[PDB]
Amino acid sequence: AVLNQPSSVSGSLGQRVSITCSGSSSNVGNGYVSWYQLIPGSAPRTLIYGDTSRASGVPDRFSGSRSGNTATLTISSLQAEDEADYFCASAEDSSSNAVFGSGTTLTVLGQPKAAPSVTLFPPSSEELQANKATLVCLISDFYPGAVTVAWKADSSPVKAGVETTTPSKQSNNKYAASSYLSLTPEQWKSHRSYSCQVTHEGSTVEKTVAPTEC
Amino acid sequence: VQLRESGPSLVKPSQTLSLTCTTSGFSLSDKTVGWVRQAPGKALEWLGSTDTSGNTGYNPGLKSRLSITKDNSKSQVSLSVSSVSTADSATYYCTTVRQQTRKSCPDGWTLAKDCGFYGYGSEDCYDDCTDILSSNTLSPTTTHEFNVDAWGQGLLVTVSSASTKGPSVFPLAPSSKSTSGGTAALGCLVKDYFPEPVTVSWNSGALTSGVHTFPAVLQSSGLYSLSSVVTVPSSSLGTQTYICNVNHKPSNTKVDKKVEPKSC
Repeated sequence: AVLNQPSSVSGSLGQRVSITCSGSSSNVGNGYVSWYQLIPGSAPRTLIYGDTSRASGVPDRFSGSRSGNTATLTISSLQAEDEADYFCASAEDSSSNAVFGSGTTLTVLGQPKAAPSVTLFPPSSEELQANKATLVCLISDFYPGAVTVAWKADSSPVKAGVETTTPSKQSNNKYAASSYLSLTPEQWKSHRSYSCQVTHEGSTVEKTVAPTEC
Repeated sequence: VQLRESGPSLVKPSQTLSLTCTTSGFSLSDKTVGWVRQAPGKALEWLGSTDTSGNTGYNPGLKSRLSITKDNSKSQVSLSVSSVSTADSATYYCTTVRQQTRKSCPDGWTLAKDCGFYGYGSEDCYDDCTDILSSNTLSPTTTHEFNVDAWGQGLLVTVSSASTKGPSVFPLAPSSKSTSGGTAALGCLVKDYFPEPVTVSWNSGALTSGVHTFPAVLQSSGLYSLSSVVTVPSSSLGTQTYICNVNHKPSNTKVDKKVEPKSC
């Protein structure tokens, strides 16, 4: 069906990393596996085509191999720009029938720890004059990518109205995330203050915003 | 060499999705073209291709529903999927592919083409090309070669009975209490819009440093929302205008929003 790759693979900067792509004789056994790199927000990138041959523009730290019905992608010295998803592909029974692998998410460990900078935005005039209120808690420049966000209304738990994104990198390889509280303009003016509480690495940063003023 | 997908971003169930890839930088009469798609969080899937000889091949599991054509003059490949469902929601990539059916012979033997024989028996392996009529013959070994050469940026297509909806852009103004001395975070809230995607730039691209456009959240309402923030010098909050240029192709909408600083 699909080529069996490992779900995820980890590797620290500089170390060597290997991704396995196991199949059968009719596909991987055909001896012409290809490897592609997918960085979010970028067009997929072809890495290896001729089982071992590098495409144009590919650095030499990438390398391909095959042993029977199991290919292998090997990065010699892992970089930070190498954090991404990696897919193998092979033809089966015909050149117009291609099969891809389950995919593997490569994680580049070893980044410096960083603490989040948090900002909380109250509903705007525009959003209010349209009968809606949304508090926007933005969380940026932190590592590792695992935060806990809590919403409090007058220091009491908000059990509803919260949609939170999973953290994702930014241009500087640090993580960023966002949480939203969606309220009616009556729930906004109801309470004295609201609080977004971001717990990252034993610390909790609480930003507070009040309807009274700013 | 570049590949640009075009078509609808939303398609109702049971209908037919149709895309067109416009090619440049090369001559469509010299390359094969295909279509790859990836459902969110799922693996790549192969659709089909059409080669220099106008011959089209398809994913065996999806052949009955697929239709790929081409016009070498207009430099344009076309895809069509029939009776789509929510499973057909995916990012559709246009690609230049390298398809080769390859015949190879054991060591010591040689193919008819390399012997220089041609004719009706132009597909066998020969012991010695020195004598075609008395040489021993083997059937060749067949290997199928497949590569995606170049990738197009992709086009996200959603399959839903719900209707298109543009975004509301609300400013995330930087208050004198949400500054961080020297730098201040201001942004734009892109609220309630369907389907994906939204892209955000700042000052018409001229502002790039410090920007981060977050992923989109899927509210219980069935609409998507996201925010785009940029951190800027706090001394410039009155002397440099900051405009976020939102873009939502699924509804041919494009918004520009002044983010003005709060009086407080």
